[PDB]
Amino acid sequence: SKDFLQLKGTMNAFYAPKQRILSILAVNRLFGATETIDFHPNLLVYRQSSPPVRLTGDVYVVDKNEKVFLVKHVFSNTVPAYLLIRGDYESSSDLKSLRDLNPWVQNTLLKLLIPDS
Amino acid sequence: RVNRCIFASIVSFDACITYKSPCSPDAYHDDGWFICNNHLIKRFKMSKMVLPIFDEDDNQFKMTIARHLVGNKERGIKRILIPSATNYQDVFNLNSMMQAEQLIFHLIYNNENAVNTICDNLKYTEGFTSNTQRVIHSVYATTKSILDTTNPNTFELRFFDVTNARALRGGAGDQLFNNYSGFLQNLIRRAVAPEYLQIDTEELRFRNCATCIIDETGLVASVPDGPELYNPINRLQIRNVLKFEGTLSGYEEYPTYVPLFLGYQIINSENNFLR
Amino acid sequence: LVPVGMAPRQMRVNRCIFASIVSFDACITYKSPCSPDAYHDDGWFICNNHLIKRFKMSKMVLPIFDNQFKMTIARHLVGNKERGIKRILIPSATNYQDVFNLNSMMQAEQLIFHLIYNNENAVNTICDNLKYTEGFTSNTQRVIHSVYATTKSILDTTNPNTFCSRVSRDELRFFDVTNARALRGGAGDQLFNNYSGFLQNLIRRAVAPEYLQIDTEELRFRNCATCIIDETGLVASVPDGPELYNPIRSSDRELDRTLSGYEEYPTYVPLFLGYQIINSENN
Amino acid sequence: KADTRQIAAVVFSTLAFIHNRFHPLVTNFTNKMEFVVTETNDTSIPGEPILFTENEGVLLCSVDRPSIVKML
Ligand SMILES: [Zn+2]
Repeated sequence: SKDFLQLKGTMNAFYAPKQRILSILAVNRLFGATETIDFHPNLLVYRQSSPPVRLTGDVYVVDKNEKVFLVKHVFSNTVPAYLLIRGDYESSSDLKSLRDLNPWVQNTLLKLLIPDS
Repeated sequence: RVNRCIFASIVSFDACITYKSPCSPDAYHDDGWFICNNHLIKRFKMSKMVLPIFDEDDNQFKMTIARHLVGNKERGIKRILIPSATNYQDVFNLNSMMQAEQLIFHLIYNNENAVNTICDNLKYTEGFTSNTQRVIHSVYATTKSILDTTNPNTFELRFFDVTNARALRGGAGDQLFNNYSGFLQNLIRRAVAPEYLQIDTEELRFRNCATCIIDETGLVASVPDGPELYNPINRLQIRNVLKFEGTLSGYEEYPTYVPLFLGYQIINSENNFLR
Repeated sequence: LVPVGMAPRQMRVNRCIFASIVSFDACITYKSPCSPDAYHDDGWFICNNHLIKRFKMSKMVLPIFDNQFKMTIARHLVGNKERGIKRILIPSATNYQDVFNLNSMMQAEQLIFHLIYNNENAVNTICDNLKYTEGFTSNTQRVIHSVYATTKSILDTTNPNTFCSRVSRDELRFFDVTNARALRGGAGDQLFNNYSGFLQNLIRRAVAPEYLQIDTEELRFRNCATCIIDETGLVASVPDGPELYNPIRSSDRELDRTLSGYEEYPTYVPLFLGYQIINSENN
Repeated sequence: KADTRQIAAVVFSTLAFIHNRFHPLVTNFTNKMEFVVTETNDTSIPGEPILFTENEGVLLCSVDRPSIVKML
């Protein structure tokens, strides 16, 4: 939909500007994208919060130094996915290793994170 | 300005080593303590405190008391506060502390063999006779003077194991207290508050249950039974920048402390003795 | 930020292991004494100060040649009258714990020794004790990890090259008494093998060989051995009899009228022991 | 433009560095400081990309990030 744009080089990753959200479909492909946007760190705007914003469910650490996390999220219409967030966050439960994630999301994350030097 | 800061009479006899001695000012207080607050905290996990008893007009009985610095998860050695002479060497990592501090501890526990061993080892320091022996003399004399001062036998009805309901039999915590040195006994008296205070047939109860435990291992910040008491505790950075400029706040707070409450103090016909 | 992403910078590096000694008690500031030599990128991984303090050894150079090659060499600081344990120039893994007074020195240096000497049990004991001693989490843990990482980095730099040298064909060294008709030499090579890789490198850098065969030419620096190796380790002892007089003129009128500016032979006792062989120069 | 945090950090660090360069004994700035990043000409003042104004309780530093970007 027009609410977001598919990230270049990804079949299951998109970004919603008005929401400032990067999302990765758990098991689903994107389709119909006539446009794509190059990934860039600015997209992961650091969320400011005097007390760390609490998070629930499955949480994974991407960059502890940069307060980057991956949060399991299901769209109310029951669409599984993960949200990549950067900011002052804390986890209600124990943080989980990324290896737990499926190869699909893992490949997308590698593409999005490792700079193409 | 007598500095009673035992464990600050430590001199880094090694030239390459400099002892900061960053310890608490209260050592210059002519109190019943022979060890000031920071030494107490560091080496016994205790924080000095005072417990007023009668504070109405001028009767100002202010019994002293220290606080646990032990959480509700530590156990065994981690929980022991004042180890016995049989286990203090193990509880304290003497090897990790300066030999002068080790000497102080050995004197406190009457480990003369360890004292002799330490001075024998110091015998083989490069500047041994020049200044190592002078340091030995200074530290040893200071510690011995403090110990003699503490010891009452030199030139009252406080029972520490007599509070423990549900104990099978025996007490003997007072036995070990007797076995302790004068300095250790005075420290225990100064820091531990008897749960009961009887004056001329007048009993005051401060707690419904004692907080400390005394056994062969020594003084332990353990409970008489059940689980342990809950005991919680610029270089401008990017994170230090705060965001946009923009719940019982109105009520006072009861401390989440665990003061040393254990024992029964009996006072004879003597009245409210305030000297 | 200024620097390129990562881009490991290039600078000098203090090389003596003991430079990393620091008081685990953060409230106690300490500075270890390091000789400036530590900042020379050479085979020595110990500074002159630590070397003299702990091993009783002083560095030295031996010119070799047309092209003047400089071979590293250490020398005795052991006096003539020293006896027994005092004669242990470098203790073995079975005696260092005793020769070095672990109790009298800092915990960090004790860990350094238990790392150099392959004493994993002692290293683990120290690590666990520090885990359960003082404010380990706050900064003591990070300091300990830094010291351990530095020591392990030095050891990982040294040991691979040491093993390659051991199995090397072109370069061969034999730490024993070249006078095979002697009893104080023994299985010096076996003892050297017993030593750790980094310790073996130190021994190589310190003890020069009595002879040196380069290709077809042999140079005999001594008609005798100035030190030996036994189970105790490197011993500053004369293999054949009376100890060599070591005046120790420094550190720890007609005669001069005649002896004005006048070439003087040093009284030092360098380390000469064993046989060394090399093909080509490799220099 | 999004990461105002870093802009404010850099500006304050520079200001404190200059302040210390004038008063070497000073390593902080005492009173807390506010920061705002203008984004329009009608919000910016020519010739003074960085300026100050108190809210009657504490000083606020105004930054013309577009002008800074243009210069650099
Ligand atoms: Zn050094």
